Amino acid sequence: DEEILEKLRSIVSVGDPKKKYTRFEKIGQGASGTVYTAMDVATGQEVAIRQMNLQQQPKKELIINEILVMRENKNPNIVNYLDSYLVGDELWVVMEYLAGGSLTDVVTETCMDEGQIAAVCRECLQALEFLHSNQVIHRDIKSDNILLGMDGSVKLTDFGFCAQITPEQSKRSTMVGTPYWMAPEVVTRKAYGPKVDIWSLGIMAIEMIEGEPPYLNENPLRALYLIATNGTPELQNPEKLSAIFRDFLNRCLEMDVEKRGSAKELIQHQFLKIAKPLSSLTPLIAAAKEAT
Ligand SMILES: Nc1ncnc2c1ncn2[C@@H]1O[C@H](COP(=O)(O)OP(=O)(O)OP(=O)(O)O)[C@@H](O)[C@H]1O
Ligand SMILES: [Mg+2]
Ligand SMILES: [Mg+2]
Repeated sequence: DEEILEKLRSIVSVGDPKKKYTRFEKIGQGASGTVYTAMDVATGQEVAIRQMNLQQQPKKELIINEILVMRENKNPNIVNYLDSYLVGDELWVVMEYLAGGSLTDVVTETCMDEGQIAAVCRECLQALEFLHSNQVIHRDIKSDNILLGMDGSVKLTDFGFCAQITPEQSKRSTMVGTPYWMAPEVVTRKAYGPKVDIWSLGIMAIEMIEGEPPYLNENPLRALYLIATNGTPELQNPEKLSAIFRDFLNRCLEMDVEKRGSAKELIQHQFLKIAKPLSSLTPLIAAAKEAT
């Protein structure tokens, strides 16, 4: 851990961020550290700062991996990592603040139309194609990790579970996902590849249609058995959906990994071309924020 802390020291900016940020507002406090909203004293930019007590953190190497991945994989559809600091045992990670809450807020509080869903799926797919082409699998894709700007900007967060693969080693085994969003091969096979993120996107699309992933009310172990054996989840009112959307869903939620679309393939899908401007999400985001 002397080694790990020293590695962290080389990554972070020097000194105390306490001078550099003002008006901290706690917006989270659980497990992964404390998250605050705050203002960059210099720029006026509003930021989100996660604070972690390192001696409490079980697996520090994952946090190191998270920061390195964020630093070197900047993208308009990924929440911007701005800076980090280490003050004794206290690690600070500073992110851009997304004032629009999360996709979960939206899908639980409002009712998205197909044009709005196509826009969100597109932005998510842009992040995934980029990540997968840089040999990064996110592994925990879910509506909670999709953060929104008031302008309808869609951005991926939470790189604590990501895998850095190779063209040589395309496959991973570690169990890191969230059960309801997990692709079947995660539990039915010894290993899995980047297309687990595509399946998770499929389940998010279902969240946007129906308000929840399949099996949400089941215990996660029961759910996992259902995912593993039932395969392609069933829809409540399939006939209410456009043919193009249904096709898109089917490509994401193929049981046969080889048959499931890759990010690069799905980017070309015609469902995405019905996308409304991202700005159309603003009213839902505003309503969700209020209700929330
Ligand atoms: N960059 C950010 N901008 C705006 N809000 C954020 C940002 N990062 C995190 N949050 C919000 O702060 C809260 C705490 O986030 P946290 O890191 O605990 O993730 P989480 O979604 O709570 O995951 P967990 O299941 O680990 O609690 C969440 O409501 C999250 O949406
Ligand atoms: Mg999360
Ligand atoms: Mg998170």
